[PDB]
Amino acid sequence: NPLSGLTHKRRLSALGPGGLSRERAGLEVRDVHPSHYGRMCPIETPEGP
Amino acid sequence: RMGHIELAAPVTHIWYFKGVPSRLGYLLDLAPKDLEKIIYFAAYVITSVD
Amino acid sequence: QETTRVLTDAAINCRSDKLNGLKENVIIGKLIPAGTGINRYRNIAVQPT
Amino acid sequence: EAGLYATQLMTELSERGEKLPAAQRRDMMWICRDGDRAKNHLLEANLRLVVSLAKRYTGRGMAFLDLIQEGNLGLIRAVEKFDYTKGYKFSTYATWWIRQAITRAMADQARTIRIPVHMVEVINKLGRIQRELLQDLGREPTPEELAKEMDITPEKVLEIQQYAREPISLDQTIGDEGDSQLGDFIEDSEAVVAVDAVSFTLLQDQLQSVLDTLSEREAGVVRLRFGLTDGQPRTLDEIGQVYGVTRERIRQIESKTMSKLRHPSRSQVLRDYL
Amino acid sequence: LRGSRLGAVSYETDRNHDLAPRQIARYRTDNGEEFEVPFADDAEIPGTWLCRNGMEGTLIEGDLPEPKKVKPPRTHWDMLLERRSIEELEELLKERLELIRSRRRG
DNA sequence: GTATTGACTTAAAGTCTAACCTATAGGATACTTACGAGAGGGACACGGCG
DNA sequence: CGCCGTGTCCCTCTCCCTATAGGTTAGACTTTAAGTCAATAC
Repeated sequence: NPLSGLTHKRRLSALGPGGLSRERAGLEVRDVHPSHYGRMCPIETPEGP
Repeated sequence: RMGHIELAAPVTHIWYFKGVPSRLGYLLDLAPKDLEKIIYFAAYVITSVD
Repeated sequence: QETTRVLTDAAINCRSDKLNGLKENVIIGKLIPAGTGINRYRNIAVQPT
Repeated sequence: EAGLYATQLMTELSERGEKLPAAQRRDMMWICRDGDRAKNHLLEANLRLVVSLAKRYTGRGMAFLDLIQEGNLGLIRAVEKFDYTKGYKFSTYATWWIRQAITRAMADQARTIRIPVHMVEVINKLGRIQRELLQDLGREPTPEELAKEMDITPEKVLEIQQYAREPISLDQTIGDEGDSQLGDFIEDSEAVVAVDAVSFTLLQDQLQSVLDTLSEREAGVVRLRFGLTDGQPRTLDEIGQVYGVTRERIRQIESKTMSKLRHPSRSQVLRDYL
Repeated sequence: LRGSRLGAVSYETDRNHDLAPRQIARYRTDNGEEFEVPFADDAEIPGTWLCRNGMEGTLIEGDLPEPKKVKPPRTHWDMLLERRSIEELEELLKERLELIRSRRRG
């Protein structure tokens, strides 16, 4: 849908070349630091791994 | 059906040299830090002294 | 688990498997020694009364 | 050179030859061993030269130490054919052999499917030409223009482009990432499809039945002609030899038996197989 | 993503009830190894055979045709010979001989 | 309709010759060192007691 | 002077071009197995 086209862009991904992978990913990076307020939505994240 | 390669020089198996604890090391009472110097052509050994 | 070390020290010991658990009987594809696989039930002679 | 002459001369004098004087014998033994000593010394001296020439051919095709060793082999060949009477530094002559040996071993020992050296050379020349045209002309070289510059036919260029293709591994990406080995997504056309076997056996039994419902010995002549029991067809000479008859009668029998099997009762239980 | 082994499977049915008769030959290497090869009956027997070991073996039957193997392709001596002369090399051998003489006894 | 022989023509093949691949060699001024945790086990250092 | 525990750290497992010589194949010629017809007798 057009919304998925809009939301695939404007997406922040912490994994990739130069970033941590999912096996290297700890639990403390996956939380919501109180500095996310207004800079990154704490609701919308993929539900899988 | 399998094949085989006749090596022109003897070679050592890796599982019995590198995997800790080294089995060549325990069989021959040699340190792996020194066994590596032997089998990779970095240091001599004496096979017989009279 | 730890396939390399188990394999190499078993090769040194020349340890002969006897094929009597529920896993080594699954690996080689023959009938497992549990449930309907044991000789008490696998060798039933059935004739009309 | 003196040591090599000396070993030649002992070999000549060993056969049918001389009870040599002790001092002369001992000292050209010394000369013969010293020739090998001096040789060995020269190779040790110029191994670093071999490394220096092989350092620039890395990054493609082969490993580094393999190239080192082929350079070393070329160095043995160069010290085998070195002449000093021409008064030249050894490196000038030796570089020739080193580069030749390295490029040869690169050519015929760097592909899983071995392409012979002439086709490697034409592939390398085509690649260089298309590379320089990409860099200079900018516009991507079209195959026929590559043939024009290449002074060969476009179909030869297409065959060269086909031959250059190198094999991927079966243990790479599933489609994009290496989650599953690619060899777990390739079908097997050379495999029993398990309906062909049972269908083929049923065809066998039905064809045997329809052949049995035919006439006696003439259905069997058809069976021999198409080789349903022997595995080889054999010709009218052999059918006549085993039966004691001629060949025109065999062909008439073939046509007569063949006419009936086109009629539907025999064909209806056989048509669906084709 | 289809694939093939560059081979073909024939859906033929085993016919062990009759096969073409097969003869058996015994080949021998130089180091006392014996090998049995079931060769075809209506076929020629090559006395020199590449056996299961990998080296060339000959038939235990006595034929010995001796295929006249090739001389060594080129030696260091051949390569020096073509670029110099015999008397030049003899002069160099004399030079080294008198050199080690003058070294030893003075 | 079913049993033949005698010509009568026809498509499919062993062998000689030519070109197009293929294994192989060779090619001199002088150049000489690349570019997360979590647990268990083994080896090396350092200090304590008889 | 002579050997033994504790500690720390490293490592491993889990989730160019030329010249020669020789082998290969493709292509055509003559032979042979093969398909065909015509007359005939029972």
